[PDB]
Amino acid sequence: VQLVESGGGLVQPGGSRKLSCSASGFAFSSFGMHWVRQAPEKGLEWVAYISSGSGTIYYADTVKGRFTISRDDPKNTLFLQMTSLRSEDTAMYYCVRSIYYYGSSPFDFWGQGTTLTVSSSDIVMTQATSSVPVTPGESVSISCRSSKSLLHSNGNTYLYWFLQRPGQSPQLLIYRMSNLASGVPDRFSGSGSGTAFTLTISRLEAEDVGVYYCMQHLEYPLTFGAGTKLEL
Amino acid sequence: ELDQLRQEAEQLKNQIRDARKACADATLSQITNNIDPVGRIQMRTRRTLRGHLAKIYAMHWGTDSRLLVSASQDGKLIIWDSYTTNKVHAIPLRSSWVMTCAYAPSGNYVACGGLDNICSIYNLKTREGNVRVSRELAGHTGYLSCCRFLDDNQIVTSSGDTTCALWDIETGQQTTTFTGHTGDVMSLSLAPDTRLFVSGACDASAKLWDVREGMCRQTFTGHESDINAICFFPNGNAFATGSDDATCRLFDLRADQELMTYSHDNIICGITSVSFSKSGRLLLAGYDDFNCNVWDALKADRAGVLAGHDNRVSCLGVTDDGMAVATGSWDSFLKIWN
Amino acid sequence: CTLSAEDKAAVERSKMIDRNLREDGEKAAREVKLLLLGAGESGKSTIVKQMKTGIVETHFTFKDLHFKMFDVGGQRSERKKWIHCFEGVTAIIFCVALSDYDLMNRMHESMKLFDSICNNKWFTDTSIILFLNKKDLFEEKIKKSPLTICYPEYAGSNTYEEAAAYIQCQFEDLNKRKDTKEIYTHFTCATDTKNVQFVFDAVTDVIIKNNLKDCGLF
Amino acid sequence: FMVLNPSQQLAIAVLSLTLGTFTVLENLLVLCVIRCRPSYHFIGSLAVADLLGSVIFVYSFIDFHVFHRKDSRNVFLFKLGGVTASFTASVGSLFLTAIDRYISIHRPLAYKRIVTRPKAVVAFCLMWTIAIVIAVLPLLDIFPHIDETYLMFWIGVTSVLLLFIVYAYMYILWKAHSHAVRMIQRGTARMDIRLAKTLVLILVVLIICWGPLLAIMVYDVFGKMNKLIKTVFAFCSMLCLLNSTVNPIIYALRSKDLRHAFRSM
Amino acid sequence: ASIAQARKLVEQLKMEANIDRIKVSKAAADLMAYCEAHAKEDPLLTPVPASENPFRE
Ligand SMILES: COC(=O)[C@@](C)(NC(=O)c1cc(C)n(-c2cccc(C(F)(F)F)c2)n1)c1cccs1
Repeated sequence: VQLVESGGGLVQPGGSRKLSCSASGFAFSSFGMHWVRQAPEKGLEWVAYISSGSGTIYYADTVKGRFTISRDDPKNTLFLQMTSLRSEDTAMYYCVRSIYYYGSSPFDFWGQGTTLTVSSSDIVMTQATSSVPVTPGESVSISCRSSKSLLHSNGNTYLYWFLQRPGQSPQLLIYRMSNLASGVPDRFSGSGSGTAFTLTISRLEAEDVGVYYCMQHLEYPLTFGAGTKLEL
Repeated sequence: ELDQLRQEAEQLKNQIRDARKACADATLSQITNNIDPVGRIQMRTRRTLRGHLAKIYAMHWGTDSRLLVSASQDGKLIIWDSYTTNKVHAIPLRSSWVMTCAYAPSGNYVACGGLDNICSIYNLKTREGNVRVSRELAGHTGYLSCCRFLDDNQIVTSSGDTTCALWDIETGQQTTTFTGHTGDVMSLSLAPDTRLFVSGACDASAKLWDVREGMCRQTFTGHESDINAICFFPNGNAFATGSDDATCRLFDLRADQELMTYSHDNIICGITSVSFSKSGRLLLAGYDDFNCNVWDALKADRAGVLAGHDNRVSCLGVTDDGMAVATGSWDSFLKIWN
Repeated sequence: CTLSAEDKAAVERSKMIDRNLREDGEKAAREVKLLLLGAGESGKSTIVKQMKTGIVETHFTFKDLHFKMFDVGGQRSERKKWIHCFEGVTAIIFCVALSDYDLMNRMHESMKLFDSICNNKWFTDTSIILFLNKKDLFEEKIKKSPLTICYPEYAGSNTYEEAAAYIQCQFEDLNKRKDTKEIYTHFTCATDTKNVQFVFDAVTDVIIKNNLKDCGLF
Repeated sequence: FMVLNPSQQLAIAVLSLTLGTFTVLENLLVLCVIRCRPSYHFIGSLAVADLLGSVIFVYSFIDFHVFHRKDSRNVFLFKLGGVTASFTASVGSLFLTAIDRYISIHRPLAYKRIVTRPKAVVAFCLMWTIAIVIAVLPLLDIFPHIDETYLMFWIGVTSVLLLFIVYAYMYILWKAHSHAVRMIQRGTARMDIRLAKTLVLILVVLIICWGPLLAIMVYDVFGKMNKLIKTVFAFCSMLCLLNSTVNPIIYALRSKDLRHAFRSM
Repeated sequence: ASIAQARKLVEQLKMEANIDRIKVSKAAADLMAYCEAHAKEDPLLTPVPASENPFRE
């Protein structure tokens, strides 16, 4: 499974570019797609969405009238068209896979990213920790908070946990609060209730150094927390 | 000559009959008439699941009491969500002449087979998002009539060439063959402890098999025609059969006799399916005159009727916690009763 | 609306599954479904070869129409347990070899199997196309062996044209369903494409005469 | 105006209690055995369009000529938009069984893949929404408050719903005749002789009930009128009670499906 | 010949004729005790209220 994407470069303000990714095998026509964004030395941020069958299309309130998204389905290629770029558009761009049915696990494969540097009501997530030192072998706990209850009337709590090693793409760890993803060691766990949630690690190894993010998927404009850094 | 067979067979049939008749102290109807009646049972249709375009032959609940699977004579196999009536997967088949399906106990695989003499295995949890094939198991010389899993690697089958079989999915070869019926084998049902299984065939006889030793152990007689359905009591020490004789019967594994018969004069058509409830007090029997009945299993009275189809009801199944009851029929509709 | 953002995307999935499950259902309202029977002689080998382990399926086209044919002879189990799977085929194709009247043990066996399927409770309204094979080898044996070996009550001539016309009356007198279904005999002219055009006419007769019962006109 | 007779207006009461009370007592028993297949909706919307149109008409026509009553431009036309939309909903239903029984012979291979319930349950909802848009439509010689330029509009539409019924049963009686030659001569005179005695009885009851009373209506537009035409339009309008009793003798009883279902009840 | 299948069927009925059996009175009284001990846990026998029944709508 791969997502390989290209484009970018130096753009004079007021210009235009387009971005493009490619899929490999992958059964491309059953997966909804996203574009997620992060600034230099800042947190993550969400942009757009195009469903399976090119029906439901959603956007952010920052990019409502400038950016448009489209799917070229028999050629296995995803598109994003830019118009009238500003200085707030200097960032990275990530193509992200998802599936929605009973029992699935959305947000489980990020691409490798593409640089772009131009010329020169919402649920709010927060987490206070920043660059805590941890001796290996010991247990850690990381927590974030929400301004509204994420538990729904059908029983599900929609909080997702990520991990980002330096130089890598993000990775799914906990896709709904009591469930861990495939390929992830059993020493990770997660619990919480209502509006207070926490991650826990049993026995820290040398490869768990990186930043952590928590995301909500209850009401639609998707919001990430800030960056909690582990250091040794 | 072969006449020396005759005194050995006739004395042993007379010995078994004298052994069973000696331990028949009193019938089940005699000791149970002091118990209170069930009353009247009225159940109603809560869901109705639509989308097949032909007759439905098989159905099996998952183990989390929410998912199920079904197969029709179109080349389709569909996995349903029983709370919201949504479709999760839809699988295209290679042969359209399908008579069986079964769900894995871990909710990870699904199996299917029919007149093409092959049992096929499907994988629901790949890395690409498609359901694929993983194995095709060949070696019977007759149509597959049933199939049930033991774990993620062993499956017991049943075909119309008088032969049951035990398989290994990882290698492909069958490791045990069960012989001894003289007619086509129609059904089977495992045990709760997963070590024994019963089987019913066109001989009007049902046998108890051992899984690890690979041999028959007991045989039960008493029906007058073919046996179409069989089911195992939740204790693990009784079972119930269903025949074209228009009669269900209750047998015993520790007394080796028949206990009670569930018959009524206004029924002249044959039984397609049989299942029990969660406490083992009700017996649900799908019939051929377009409806389904409900029997008190301890006193042989009937308690209710379930009528919703224009055509023959061909499959039914009671869930693992005890909430719902599903039925399928040849007018292509599934209905959940509660 | 009272649905989450996940649960609102789990109904767009279920509505794209029905939109492909319907589009493969009027795709199979075009095709004609035929069953094949007969005893296991060499008569089946000629018919499959000329029209271009449990079930064998053969498909062929003729003047923009699609046929599928189902040989069920390789099963050798109880017939009363799978024969209701074929309720709803258009026409049954039967096969009888003429020359086997003296090998009178074989010819009565084909009359036993024709009589069982013509009067089943599952086939009350199904037409029976009927082929008769080995017409060339039949006139050789009739000059040496009379028809009275097979049928003792034959008061006819024992010439060629008066004996072969006595065979068609015997198969067609077994029908006890005279007011619903019909038999179309055709002698197997094995040289040309006349074999598949009779059979092309036999199915256009039964589709037209089925539509005139659905609109209630008869 | 209302002039027929003082003595010959005293037997239509003895006639319309036995030509209207049968077609109420017959179009109800037909609906007591309907079972249902997707070409029995089109028989339904003429089995009920001759139940409303044969009590409202019987009560209004007994109201006006025999024992008298008067009204104005709102009480009267409430009943004249209530006998019009029940006779042009009995010709629109005869037009749908002759656009259905034409796609059963012209394309027999493709007939159960066109006439489906998504295109046959909405199909009689656009004949009861155009028949009640041409019988309220007068917002604004023999009919009191109706101008002469409106009867040339009702007849000019109801005519061409009777020239696709004397054409869509002269293409069944031709295509199913040349078919009956080819598959008897080579094929193995019995088929188009059991479709030529229940297809002529339809066109001999449809031309002697919409042919006299659509002819006297032309005499009002195309010139003058006289007296003894007004004294005979009151009996020529009793042809509409004749083409309401016999339609469950010609359509619903002439089948084996509705006569197999009749036996077990 | 058929002398092999003659001896094979006698060995089956020899193994089955000497298995142990109990009285049918004790085997019938044990079937009642399971149904009485689990009567509270059966939802189809005693209908639950509409709050926890998950098939209400
Ligand atoms: C002068 O009228 C009448 O006293 C009655 C008895 N009605 C007829 O006599 C009559 C007889 C016939 C055949 N039609 C007819 C049918 C279709 C369309 C039209 C029209 F008016 F729209 F052109 C008219 N009406 C009415 C009484 C209450 C309302 S009407």
